[PDB]
This record gives sequence, structure tokens and C-alpha cells, in this order.
Amino acid sequence: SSAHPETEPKWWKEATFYQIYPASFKDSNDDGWGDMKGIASKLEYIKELGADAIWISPFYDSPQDDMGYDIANYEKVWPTYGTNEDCFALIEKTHKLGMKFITDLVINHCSSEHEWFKESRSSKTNPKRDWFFWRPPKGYDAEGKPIPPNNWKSYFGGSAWTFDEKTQEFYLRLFCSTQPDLNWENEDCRKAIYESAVGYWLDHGVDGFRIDVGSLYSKVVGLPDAPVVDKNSTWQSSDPYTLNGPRIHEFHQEMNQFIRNRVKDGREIMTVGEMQHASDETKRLYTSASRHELSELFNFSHTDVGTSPLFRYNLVPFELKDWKIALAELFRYINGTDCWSTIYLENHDQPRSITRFGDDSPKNRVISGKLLSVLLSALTGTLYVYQGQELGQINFKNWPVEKYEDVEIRNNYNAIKEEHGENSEEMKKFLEAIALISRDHARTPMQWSREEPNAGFSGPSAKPWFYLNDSFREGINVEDEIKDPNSVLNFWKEALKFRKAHKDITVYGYDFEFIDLDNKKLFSFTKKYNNKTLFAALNFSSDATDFKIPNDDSSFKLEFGNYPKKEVDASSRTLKPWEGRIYISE
Ligand SMILES: [Ca+2]
Repeated sequence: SSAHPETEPKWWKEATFYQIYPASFKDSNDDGWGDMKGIASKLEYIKELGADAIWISPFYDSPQDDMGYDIANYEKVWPTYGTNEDCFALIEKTHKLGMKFITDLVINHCSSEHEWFKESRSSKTNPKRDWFFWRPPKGYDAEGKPIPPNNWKSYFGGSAWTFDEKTQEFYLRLFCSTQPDLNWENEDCRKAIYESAVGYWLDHGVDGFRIDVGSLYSKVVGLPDAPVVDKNSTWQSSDPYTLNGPRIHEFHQEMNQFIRNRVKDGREIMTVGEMQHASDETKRLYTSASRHELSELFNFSHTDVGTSPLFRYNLVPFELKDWKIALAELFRYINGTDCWSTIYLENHDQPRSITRFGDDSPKNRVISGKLLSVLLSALTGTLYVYQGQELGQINFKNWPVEKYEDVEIRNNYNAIKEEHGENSEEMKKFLEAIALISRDHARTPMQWSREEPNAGFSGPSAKPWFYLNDSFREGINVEDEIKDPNSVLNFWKEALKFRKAHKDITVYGYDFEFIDLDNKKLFSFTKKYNNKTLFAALNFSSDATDFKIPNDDSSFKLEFGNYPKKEVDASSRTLKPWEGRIYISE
């Protein structure tokens, strides 16, 4: 383990994080929106699950055009969630329970309702004009409409620019129309960002930050037209010119130094960057401890499987090997380095992992939910669990498009309507995809009980901000699962206990090697920690599946699995349907 600097323990390496989506976690006042008092009331539940830390998605003052990722004031809690004092009390309560607290740092862009943007947009001459990207129209089209400065596509569909009537220029917004991108080329802007979004929260005791699209701050000069890679789209991915840009490491080093110099009590701050996509070299540049940038990052390859690289909402076939390799991208690069990794399958931007990677049928949803827990329990990195994942939540079914709340759905729908027609093959493919892939599968209210109609998220007379998934009626809820010894929830409790008990090799294990990589059913691997060897055999299928342990001998003992403990034959070399096993040799 001495030739593996990544094994150096840190609180944030071995902490299990639980991610809370504040709108959808717990309503305490029957207005249909989750809130901070709701979260506070459920911290004991989170601790009992086995979490060491929480990450709360944005709770700052926001018009909610992108459900909190459009921030109008970094230093004020959205009144619907509570007051600043409510938040400070929540941070303190979290700490007094022995858990860490990280907040969502969203500084690629802010809301157009932020005072910075209200000033910037007011004239061409004000001190904050170049805190954002303002450009004249490229020209005007045959119908007299202004043409945007370039061909860049928004992450939510259509053009990445919005025209301002008053000042007669476009502003850049990679996300929705009211999320203008901040201009990190402006040093005054960077300093103000650090003071407001970072310093304020350090002063109020956060243990770290999850950094929203942290790889987008550096734009290539000139904002040039992007390559025409999609021949059936007016607008093109800006990635070559916005993703991991030439100043991105400079900016992250600067922000890291700001944090180091602003902390007052010498505490260890974690940063996890939502970096999206990166070569292994880029990942190392971000997460090597010696680089003083990020602690770790999220990489999207494993959550991208089964979607077109050109458009997330066009489905494509994939096989198990694709997912194995994409998952391994999270962690293999850290082997023998001072880097660190993340491990997760769910977040507020993803559909449910059982639906995607298990089998959500009534027959298989429990056992395959447990299989995913076995897998995650054994992988190296900081583990994240998303609200409802521990219940074995599944995608919702048979919703019409108009029921989806997400701006990502609304904007993409409208772009397709405009470009291809509402009644088109392009629309049909989109509608097929949203049923599997939409972020909204993560955002339906948390299911605390079987109570009609709101599943204990709110009182029975309240109207939730977004519709409940019908799965609460099928026993997918906290109250029913606590009482069922065979539940996914009770299994996740066991999985986290197992992971912690064997943390040297589960959290800090190294020399990861795939066994039978090509296998369409068997996901198998070994890891090392000094004299210890961990071996996993995981059957991602409804069929029985054979496996072999490399260098098999009597030392390999069955330490965890999802089939009944007293009914498993550890010496058998065939897995039952959806069976997973973790063996450890000393
Ligand atoms: Ca509420």
C-alpha cells in the first residue's frame, strides 16, 4: 500500500455521501415544496442509513427556472426553503450528529435576476458589462430576426444565446435563457464570485463544495463557431471551445488557493467537481493532490451508456462491457497516484439505476436493486447515494410529455418542434428517450410512507410541487421498507456496514483488474490491499451465470452478497439470477 499514495486516508475519501434534492426531500409546512426544517427532521434517518456526509442541491434564492441551478443570490437561502438562520441551524444539526455538510457551488453561470446581471444588462457602459458574455448579432435573417453570434447549442436545446432588446446584444447562456454564463476572463468577476459563492459559505462552516459543471469556466477566445458534427441539428455542441478550456486548471488552482486562505480553523475542505468528460490526463490534472485543484470529480461515461454522443435524448444499444468500462473510468486512473475518485449511479440529473442497469419489473426490482448495492459497496472512491436510491426507487411509467417539469425537457421539446415538427421522427425518438433518461425520474417527491396521495412527503391536503411516482403504493417507501427485513433499504444498511468494516480494500483497494471483461452477464473483478485480495462476481441477468476465481484457493471467503446468507453455497461457481458475491482472501 506504500506504492499507492491514493490509499492515504482522508475523511472525504471514506465518507459515504447522501445527496438531498431540497424541493423533493421533505415538506414540513404543507406548501408542497421540501424545505430545510423537513431536511432537519430527517437527518437521523440519513445517519441511520449509514451516511457520513450530506450534499444538498442548491437552496439559494432562485427563480427556479432550472430548479435552483439559476441562482439570484449566493448569500441568501430561497425563502420557500427557509431563512439563512434555518440553514445555519441545519449545518449545526448535521455536525452535531457527526456528519459533514457540503453545498452546491454553481458559478459557471448565475440567474439573470442576480443583481450582477441586472447591472450588467442595464447598459453597454456599466462596470459589470463584461462580467458576462455580450456580443452583437452576427446579422439579421431574411425574416428580420437577429442571428446569434455563433452556432452553439444550449445544454437544454436550441441556441446558447438570448437577445436583449434594451442593449441590442446577445448574452451567452449554455443552460436556460435565464442562466447567463459568468465571464471568468474578468478578474473582478472571479474575485466577487469567490467572495459571495465560496467565502460566505466557508465563513458559515461548510465542509466542502460540489462544483456544478466546473469544467466550463474557460471559454476559448473568440467563441468560434463549433464544428458541424450533427448534420440534423441547427445548433452544435460547444464542447471543443467550452469544455476543459485553456485556463480551466489556472482557474481551479486559483479557487483552491482562495479556499485555503479563507478557511479560519484549519479544517479539511473537500471539493468534488462535476466535470462531465475528461481524458485520464485531464482527470489527473484536476484531482492529483499535488495539483491543488479538486479533491475528486464526477465523470459521465457510465451514465451516458445507451445514449447517443450527439444527443442525450436519442437512445442507442449498449452491452454490459460498455458499462463496465465506463464505470472503471471513474477510478482506474488513480492507481499508483495521489488522485482520488468518485463512485455513484444516481443524482438529481439521472434516471434510476435499477431501471437503467438492473431490472425494475416487480419480479426483479428488489434483487437487482440489491445487486447494484453489492457492486457499489466494493468500489474504490468516495461513494454517493442519491435520495430514494436506498429504497430501490424506479423510473415512473407512462407519463405524457406535458407532465414533465424539467426545463431540459421543455426546451428540447420546443427546439425539436421548431426544427423538425411536432409530428416527426425526431420527436418520436425524443419521446422514447425521455421515458428512460429524463432527470425528472430523480425528482419526484421522496416516498416516506404508503399514505395517499403524497406518500408522507407532505400532508394529505397539500399539492406537491411535482407529481409522485406511483411506486409508493407498491411498497417503495421508507415506512414499509423499514418493516420488511428483506427490503432494499435494509440491504443498503448492510452494504454500508460491510463497506466500512472492510474499508481498506473496499474504499481504498487498488490494482483493479477485470475478470472476463467481454461477458454480457458477468461483471467480475479483483482488487488488492497489501496481502488482501477482493473478488467480485456479479450476475447482471435473469439467467444463471458461471464464474471463476483467478488463483482460487481456500483463502477466499464469502463476505457479502444479495442472496440469503444462510442459503448460499460459497463453494458454488454459478450465480443465481441477479446474484452478487464479494469474496475476500487474506
Ligand atoms: Ca414546504
